[PDB]
Amino acid sequence: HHWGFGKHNGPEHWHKDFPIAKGERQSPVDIDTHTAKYDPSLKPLSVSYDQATSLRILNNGHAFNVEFDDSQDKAVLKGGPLDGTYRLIQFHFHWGSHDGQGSEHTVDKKKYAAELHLVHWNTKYGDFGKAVQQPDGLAVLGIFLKVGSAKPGLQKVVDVLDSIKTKGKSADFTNFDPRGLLPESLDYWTYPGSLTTPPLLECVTWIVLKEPISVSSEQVSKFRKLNFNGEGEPEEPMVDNWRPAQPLKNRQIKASFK
Ligand SMILES: [Cl-]
Ligand SMILES: [Zn+2]
Repeated sequence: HHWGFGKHNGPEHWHKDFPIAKGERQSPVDIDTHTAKYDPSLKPLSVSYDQATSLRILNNGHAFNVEFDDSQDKAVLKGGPLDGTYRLIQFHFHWGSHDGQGSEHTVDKKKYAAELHLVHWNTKYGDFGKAVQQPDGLAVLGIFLKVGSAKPGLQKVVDVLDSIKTKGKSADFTNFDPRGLLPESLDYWTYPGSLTTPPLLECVTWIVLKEPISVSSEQVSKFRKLNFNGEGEPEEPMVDNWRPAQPLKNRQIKASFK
């Protein structure tokens, strides 16, 4: 595809192939903590990843995805703002060219070093491809990464990246437990939004955790050693694969806390 993260095909250009890029429910957004409103209707998140079955990790040319067997009916996100049950299909990250940027969501304009997205689809639509065509099709759990102590549960991910350095490379990645990527608190903000890469479909209930996970400088530096390009082609480090905050328009960000 033509789209990427370059000066001539990056986020500012996506609207030409995907006009929904200038839509009413685009993601990510800045979360203004002044105005985000606490909503007591909001239930605790239920994240059930004990039966989550990871399969493989793939460099797709703009990030790396860890893919799951989404036939596992117990590997589910539910509760919080959601009706029904959502199955984990993949996770990936967004990160920067340095520690001071990389997240897609911001909090009072603050950018984090990276952001993790755990992507789930609504079982009522049968599969992912059908779910993304519906406003309540996906639930994406977003988790900020900041630099400090190391996150032990991330280490298997960062250590495998050397073997998937270029576009198209993959590695077996079984027995990875995504519970090791979760912070202590499941306090969250939620709002209706979109995929943050093309096709940018407005099909996502976003659930963004308030508490970042801490990862070490070295862990996040390994992300930046990946390449956008395929093998044999001219080296281009995979960095700044984040879409900037988009207009909130007529949406309300709700907080599950305070
Ligand atoms: Cl490391
Ligand atoms: Zn993402």
